[PDB]
Amino acid sequence: ADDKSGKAPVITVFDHRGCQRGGPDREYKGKKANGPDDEMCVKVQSAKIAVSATTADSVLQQTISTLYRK
Amino acid sequence: AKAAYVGGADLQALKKFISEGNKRLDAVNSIVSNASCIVSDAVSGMICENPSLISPSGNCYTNRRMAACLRDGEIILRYVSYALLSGDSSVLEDRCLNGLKETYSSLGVPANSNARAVSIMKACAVAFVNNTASQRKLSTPQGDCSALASEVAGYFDKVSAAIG
Amino acid sequence: ALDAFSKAKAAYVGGADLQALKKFISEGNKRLDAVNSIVSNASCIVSDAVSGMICENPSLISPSGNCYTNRRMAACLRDGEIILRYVSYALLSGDSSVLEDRCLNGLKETYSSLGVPANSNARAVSIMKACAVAFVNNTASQRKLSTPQGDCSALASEVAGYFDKVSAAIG
Amino acid sequence: AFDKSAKAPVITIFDHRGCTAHKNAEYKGALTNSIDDEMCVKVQSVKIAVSEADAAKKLQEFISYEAKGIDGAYTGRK
Ligand SMILES: *[C@@H](C)C1=C(C)C(=O)N/C1=C\c1[nH]c(/C=C2\N=C(C[C@H]3NC(=O)C(C=C)=C3C)C(C)=C2/C=C/C(=O)O)c(CCC(=O)O)c1C
Ligand SMILES: *[C@@H](C)C1=C(C)C(=O)N/C1=C\c1[nH]c(/C=C2\N=C(C[C@H]3NC(=O)C(C=C)=C3C)C(C)=C2/C=C/C(=O)O)c(CCC(=O)O)c1C
Ligand SMILES: *[C@@H](C)[C@H]1/C(=C/C2=NC(=C\c3[nH]c(C[C@H]4NC(=O)C(C=C)=C4C)c(C)c3/C=C/C(=O)O)/C(CCC(=O)O)=C2C)NC(=O)[C@@H]1C
Ligand SMILES: *[C@@H](C)[C@H]1/C(=C/C2=NC(=C\c3[nH]c(C[C@H]4NC(=O)C(C=C)=C4C)c(C)c3/C=C/C(=O)O)/C(CCC(=O)O)=C2C)NC(=O)[C@@H]1C
Ligand SMILES: *[C@H](C)C1=C(C)[C@@H](Cc2[nH]c(/C=C3N=C(/C=C4\NC(=O)[C@H](C)[C@H]4[C@@H](*)C)C(C)=C\3CCC(=O)O)c(/C=C/C(=O)O)c2C)NC1=O
Ligand SMILES: *[C@H](C)C1=C(C)[C@@H](Cc2[nH]c(/C=C3N=C(/C=C4\NC(=O)[C@H](C)[C@H]4[C@@H](*)C)C(C)=C\3CCC(=O)O)c(/C=C/C(=O)O)c2C)NC1=O
Ligand SMILES: *[C@H](C)[C@H]1/C(=C/C2=NC(=C\c3[nH]c(C[C@H]4NC(=O)C(C=C)=C4C)c(C)c3CCC(=O)O)/C(CCC(=O)O)=C2C)NC(=O)[C@@H]1C
Ligand SMILES: *[C@H](C)[C@H]1/C(=C/C2=NC(=C\c3[nH]c(C[C@H]4NC(=O)C(C=C)=C4C)c(C)c3CCC(=O)O)/C(CCC(=O)O)=C2C)NC(=O)[C@@H]1C
Repeated sequence: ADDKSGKAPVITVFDHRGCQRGGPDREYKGKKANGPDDEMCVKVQSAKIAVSATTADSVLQQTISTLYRK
Repeated sequence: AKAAYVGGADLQALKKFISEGNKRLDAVNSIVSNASCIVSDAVSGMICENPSLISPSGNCYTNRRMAACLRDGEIILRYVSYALLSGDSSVLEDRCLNGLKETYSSLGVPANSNARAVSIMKACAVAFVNNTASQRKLSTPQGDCSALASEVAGYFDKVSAAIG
Repeated sequence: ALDAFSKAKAAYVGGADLQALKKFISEGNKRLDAVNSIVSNASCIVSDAVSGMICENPSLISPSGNCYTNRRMAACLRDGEIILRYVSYALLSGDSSVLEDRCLNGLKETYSSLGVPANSNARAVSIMKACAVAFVNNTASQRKLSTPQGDCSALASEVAGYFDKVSAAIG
Repeated sequence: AFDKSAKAPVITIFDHRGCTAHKNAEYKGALTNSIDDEMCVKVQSVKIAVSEADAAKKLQEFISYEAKGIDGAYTGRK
């Protein structure tokens, strides 16, 4: 059952083949593939999902102007 | 709360475990990289087809309600993206859908409107996965992702059934 | 053309005032549709332009890039929105007086002293321009507003010219 | 010269022909007995703001360098 925490899995996909990051790739802690998979990475983190008042106001303001009409 | 990272050898192995690994991660990428747009468009479309949702008696009235609704849309979208990453719906059903209809019934969150919000997010996701745009408008190699599109569509259908 | 809202409080123009306003700007009905097709897609236009600026120059969010840190990205996303909205008011009023006086004048000097990269700003503005033109002619992928079928190429050219004034000012 | 206040004109177009569910009390001027009574242009000067938390969400989307929708040529790189 859901825990009502408001959290969800945030996935970030890094297909960074050919990238010169200018700094080390230290996030992935496992072993190297010795191939292009060493330039790509997936990040998954359970995080509280939060929506600002500005965003909510923005969606309203861009929705109220397109309501179905006669 | 600590983030997990899957690259190099671990990522090599992962793409041996899930089907169509490379395409599958492109599919996930196309959704999460457009997450805020998918969620806002679905909520906006839910409302434009039913303006009473933002009338004083509607369930999206006030910034507080709108934000909670946009938040829920993102929670659901993200659990669907994790189902696509994983290749099954187990976590989606257990951590998101199970108990959710009962929650919405006690809060009075309208089921007819959630049904439409979910179907629009589904339409977004299918279009990004089964993207028929020209090669010059794609960041990925043009190919057939119809199986992944049907799979993600199925995950949305499980959302719809759970809170329908 | 008419700068009609130069006067905190919101202004509301409907009924008789609106009937008159549409006579004071050229192609009143079409113009309001054109403005609406842009403003109703404002969040996507800005996000697409800033993302496209970044995906063409990934180093912008590297530690030495001008969009590095949440504070800087927020300022850039904000500026993109500010510029788009002044352009939308130029299209509503039918001229660029407010666009120049209240947005563009002195803006290049500000970006120069801050080190905001002009070549990257140019691409953000160029992408927003491409979005707006497609929304005016209703050729974007999303077409959520319904209009009677007609030719709005003059209005599309007009809004394109407003974006060109932005590009010339901060280029 | 602009005043660095981050204020900008926010336009809201209300083409609400047929919408009797909302009583048109915002516009206070004269009416026409025509569809123009059912439409309204709203303009307001608003301080444009983006929170750092919201900017972090956009960064999370952009950092793939493949955050693009259906429209537009793919001009990005890695
Ligand atoms: C190439 C696209 C690029 C240029 C050119 C540039 O100037 N900056 C570039 C990329 C970039 N990467 C990050 C941050 C992260 N990169 C990864 C993937 C990387 N890390 C690993 O351990 C592995 C191993 C296979 C890879 C391929 C990750 C996981 C990053 C951060 C995750 C997080 O939780 O924040 C950035 C952001 C700024 C920085 O360099 O830290 C850029 C700009
Ligand atoms: C019809 C689209 C509709 C249904 C059906 C429904 O349930 N709610 C609907 C519309 C709606 N309108 C507003 C608020 C505003 N509407 C206008 C334009 C309106 N007001 C006028 O004076 C005139 C012309 C003389 C018209 C055409 C404006 C300016 C509104 C408020 C702006 C502001 O700054 O607050 C809403 C929001 C909730 C409400 O009823 O107040 C809805 C949902
Ligand atoms: C449907 C999903 C879309 C599509 C995708 C597609 N991708 C293909 C090949 C491919 N994609 C990646 C990146 C992927 N792999 C990763 O590890 C990660 C990030 C961690 C991502 C993102 C790679 C590396 C590859 C190919 C590698 C290789 O050596 O071949 C293909 C080609 C077929 C295939 O390889 O399976 C397709 C197709 N194409 C579409 O048209 C839609 C929009
Ligand atoms: C380019 C912009 C697109 C286009 C527009 C178009 N609109 C037309 C007629 C029309 N539009 C409105 C809504 C408008 N009027 C308002 O007061 C407001 C909101 C306050 C909006 C929004 C109306 C009411 C009308 C018609 C009024 C009438 O009594 O006839 C037309 C027809 C030509 C014309 O009327 O000038 C066009 C054309 N059509 C397109 O195909 C492109 C994408
Ligand atoms: C109110 C008048 C109203 C709207 C608001 C809009 C809502 C809506 N949107 C769709 C279908 C898709 N929306 C997508 C979103 C994006 N595309 C992009 O390029 C950016 C990144 C995203 C944010 C705008 C996508 C990809 C969709 C799939 C293609 C398509 O257009 O169908 C729908 C469709 C519902 C359905 O198919 O049942 C709606 C209702 N439409 C409105 O009327
Ligand atoms: C980084 C990977 C990257 C991008 C992000 C993208 C930048 C880019 N976008 C365009 C052209 C248009 N973008 C539009 C935005 C939307 N269309 C919709 O339906 C939703 C609601 C809006 C937000 C996503 C529109 C309407 C465009 C015009 C039509 C078209 O297909 O071009 C361009 C084009 C520049 C040019 O034409 O020279 C770019 C570069 N591309 C990336 O690589
Ligand atoms: C948007 C498409 C909807 C809509 C959504 C609203 N939800 C509101 C409160 C709420 N939502 C949840 C479920 C959410 N939390 C989780 O942990 C998970 C999954 C892990 C999910 C999917 C909960 C538990 C709650 C109550 C506590 C809270 O707010 O966090 C809400 C406000 C309710 C109120 O003010 O009475 C809204 C408006 N509303 C709509 O009209 C459409 C259909
Ligand atoms: C995004 C496409 C850009 C980019 C933008 C940045 N701007 C930064 C600070 C800044 N911007 C303005 C102009 C803005 N304020 C106004 O009142 C008006 C018009 C009415 C506009 C157009 C000002 C005055 C300032 C300084 C004060 C402030 O931040 O509010 C900024 C941070 C600079 C820093 O702290 O180092 C950024 C990142 N940056 C990019 O890389 C792209 C090209």
